[PDB]
Amino acid sequence: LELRLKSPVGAEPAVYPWPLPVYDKHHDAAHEIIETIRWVCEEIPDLKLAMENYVLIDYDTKSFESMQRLCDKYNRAIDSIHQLWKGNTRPSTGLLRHILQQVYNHSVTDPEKLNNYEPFSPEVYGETSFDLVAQMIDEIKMTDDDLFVDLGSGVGQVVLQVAAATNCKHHYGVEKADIPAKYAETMDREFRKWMKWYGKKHAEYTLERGDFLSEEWRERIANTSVIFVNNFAFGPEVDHQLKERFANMKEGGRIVSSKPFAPLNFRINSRNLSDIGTIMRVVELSPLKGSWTGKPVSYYLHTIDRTILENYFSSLKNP
Ligand SMILES: COc1ccnc2ccc(N(C)c3c(Cl)cccc3Cl)cc12
Repeated sequence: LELRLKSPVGAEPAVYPWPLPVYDKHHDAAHEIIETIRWVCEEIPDLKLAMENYVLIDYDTKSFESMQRLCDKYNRAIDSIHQLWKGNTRPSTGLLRHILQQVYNHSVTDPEKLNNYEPFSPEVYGETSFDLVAQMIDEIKMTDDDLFVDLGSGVGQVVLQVAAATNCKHHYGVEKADIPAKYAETMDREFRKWMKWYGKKHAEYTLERGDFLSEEWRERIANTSVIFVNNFAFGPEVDHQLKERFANMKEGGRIVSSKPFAPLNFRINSRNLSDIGTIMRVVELSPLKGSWTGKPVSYYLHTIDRTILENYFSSLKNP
């Protein structure tokens, strides 16, 4: 009692047991199967031609025979296409959203175990987070010279999105908490598997368990060109310690966060020379300022710039 979907690129088939798993009250593997077939048909026009027109309209998700017929119709169409071609790019944003949801659904089987009541829960990543990360990727424009680090990466969703979208040398996710770090290990395996199934390319990435405030992570942060950090719930000790880590970054180093690390209107004077604002520019980025119909949300871009401090010293010596 199982359903199989052949890979469009000839990777191992996707195998689902019957009864099909339920993800939540309105989401299940039956809808994941249908949407997977629709995405494959969308980015292979010959498949849309080969597949019989009625198959994706008349289905019963609660009938094994109906779900098996649908799966077999898609599989036969994949075979006809593999016969035609007989005689890896980055995923589109739409496909990437589907891949990340699918990776989460196969990985995080018990979402209760996360103990996350915040609007930044991994359970609701596809809601606003995905769109805001997509907006962030278009705004910061990373290259092969960049190293991306998500400090407090949860189950690794931001890392997986950024690695699928950009050409950074490497993407890192560091998570301290045991439950999301263990789930991140499954997210990693499922992501690599599904990306191979779709025939999609991603950059190199590593999801690791660790404390980003440790001695080891001090030099690592200093050598990072792009830091992503959801610092919304951080206490003053973690905030203070992080600012010390950032103070060792290179000129042009960037930090993307949910709360600014320095005031947006920082003005250097003799009484605030210790403040992180003396060595970084800070800008508020908002998709409502940047065709956005989502949440009225903002994020913050910090850029290491020691000329802020230099100009202050030059202005004292050269009035
Ligand atoms: C449900 O999502 C959100 C709700 C409210 N505000 C938000 C602020 C930022 C954000 N993201 C994805 C993010 C970015 Cl793009 C850069 C750095 C840090 C973060 Cl957490 C998500 C938000």
